[PDB]
Amino acid sequence: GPQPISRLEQCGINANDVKKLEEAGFHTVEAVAYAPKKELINIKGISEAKADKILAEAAKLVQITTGSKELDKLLQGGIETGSITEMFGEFRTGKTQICHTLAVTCQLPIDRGGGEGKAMYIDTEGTFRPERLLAVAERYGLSGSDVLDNVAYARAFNTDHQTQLLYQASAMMVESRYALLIVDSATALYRTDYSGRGELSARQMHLARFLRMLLRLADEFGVAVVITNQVVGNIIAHASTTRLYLRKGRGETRICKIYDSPCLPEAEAMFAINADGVGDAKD
Amino acid sequence: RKESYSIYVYKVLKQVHPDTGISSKAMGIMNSFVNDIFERIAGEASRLAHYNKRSTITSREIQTAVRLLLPGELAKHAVSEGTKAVTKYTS
Amino acid sequence: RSSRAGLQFPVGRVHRLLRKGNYSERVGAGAPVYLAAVLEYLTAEILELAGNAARDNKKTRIIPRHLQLAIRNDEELNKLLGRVTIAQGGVLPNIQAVLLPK
DNA sequence: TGCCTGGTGTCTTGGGTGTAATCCCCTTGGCGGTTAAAACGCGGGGGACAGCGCGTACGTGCGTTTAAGCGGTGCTAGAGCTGTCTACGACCAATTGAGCGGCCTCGGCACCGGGATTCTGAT
DNA sequence: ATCAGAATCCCGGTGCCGAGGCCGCTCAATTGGTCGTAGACAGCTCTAGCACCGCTTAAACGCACGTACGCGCTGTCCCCCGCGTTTTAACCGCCAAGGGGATTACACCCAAGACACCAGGCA
Repeated sequence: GPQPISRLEQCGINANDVKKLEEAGFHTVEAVAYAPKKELINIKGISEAKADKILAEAAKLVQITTGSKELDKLLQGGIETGSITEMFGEFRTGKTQICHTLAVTCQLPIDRGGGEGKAMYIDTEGTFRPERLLAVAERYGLSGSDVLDNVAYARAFNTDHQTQLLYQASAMMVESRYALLIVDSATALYRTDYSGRGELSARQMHLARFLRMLLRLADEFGVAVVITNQVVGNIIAHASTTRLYLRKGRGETRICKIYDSPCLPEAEAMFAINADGVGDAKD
Repeated sequence: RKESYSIYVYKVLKQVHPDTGISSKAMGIMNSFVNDIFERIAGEASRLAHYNKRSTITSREIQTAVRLLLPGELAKHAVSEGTKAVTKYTS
Repeated sequence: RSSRAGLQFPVGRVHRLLRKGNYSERVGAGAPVYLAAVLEYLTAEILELAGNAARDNKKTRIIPRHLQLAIRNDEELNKLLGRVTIAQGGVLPNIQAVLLPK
């Protein structure tokens, strides 16, 4: 966690210099410490000697239910909060529907398979429907209005906007308790933006940074991170903890397969897409 | 192809000693010499430009590099020749 | 890229320094990774030995003296830094045998 | 006058990196002589090395003095940063002449030989 | 001082092969124009380098004295030099061959697309 910069004054930095460091926007001893001298020196009323004293003394101090029961059993009860679970599958498999369902189930009591936290829906595809959220909320008997109140929503127009929303997510997730972060068509902007072959490393780098920010937020807030992937990157293998393959069974009933878990078996479960919900298959 | 300073060394030789020749081995040593001093001066000039956050190597960097690398009278005469050459060239 | 390479030293920064140091017109993707890894390793070897010296001296903080002891007491580091001066390092204790009393 | 029921078929590049086939001449390999250099033996002399004496220069200690160090204060020169803009260097296409590879020849140098001079060591 | 002998230097002759020059060619430097940008200059800030005063005290300094070490001298013996004799292998020249350095010819991956084709008479 953080090591608030207050602790730096006990090292014998005078408090005025700490206030100037806070003015710069450095608020922890960790924050000042792993930065060079010039950042603290550039602050008004701070010399190089005080900065050397600061750096030297600073180094001294520094399960959400899927709502398909059969799928929950496949997952041993639902998504583990604090980790990334990847569901890769074809279009029309219900990925957007699953996102809408989870956006509400996260708000469920933990004893009901929720995280008792607010939800975060980052859309890149325009498919965000508050009315679908209302349907899922009424399914689980949650207030649809409260679902929208526990879902902060923003549509990312590009990869840069996609990463920029993470900055708002990190500061906003501190102020309110969240349990779910949704990124729908998470890989589409990496395909439309990064379309070249020479750009493979570029999309991989942007994705890597995006994933690292995701991991930091997951470890920071203990929330579930849900991203959706269409498989028509090898970087995701190390990053996803649980890989789910989704394929259509005709009508509204979908087949789920586990394609990676270091602990969980490779296995499959059948579920359906119902007006209210993403919910177990009911032949 | 494969470059050397041989013809220029020979022209200079003809300037200072009109009736004197030079062996193949000796010419090889002169070529080694010119390349060596080129590398020393160019390298120092490169560092001079870098230290001062300049992207251009100018005659001033060459001159300073010469002052750093050459001893005493060699340095003074070399500086004189470079300056003279640049002045003759400019007009 | 540092995380991708499993490193602590900054690959991006090393890449930038390679680009702006006028070493070559082009720089491969693996070059700054390799360089960063080497710099990190050597840093680790010197810090390992210097830490050892610091503890031998019952000190918890590494000072230049410990760096000098670490470097000069290690044949290969001593070789690598043969023409290098460590400020405030001092020298290894060493008295020629002929100078000692009989 | 008023009636149904029948399956089975193909064939299609693009971009940007690693491999063997090609090939030729020098690097590697051997033979043969011949001669200069290396190997070996030996005598001896001179140089390394150990021992000894001495005298003087340097280490040690002490009283004096000198200035380095530290701490505060003052100010101004100049390092450092920012803004602007223009000169200057990258870049690019057409031209061409300087520079390089190849060929040829003659003169500087090298090899040989023989006399002169130098130099060394024994007398 | 002298003198003989061994080594080197010098002087001249002959040869030979590499340096110097010439010529074809080709590609790299030059010229002319354009454009972005970098660095030259102005100006402002504010850091730190220089200057100073005063007090303290630890370091420098001058000197006395004793003695350990540098240095000169002497003897010894051993081991390196220098020279004669034998051996050997480096060196010169010539030939064979092959191997690797430089040049030309050859897969693996993701990409999805694309519809056609009517026939057959009885009681």
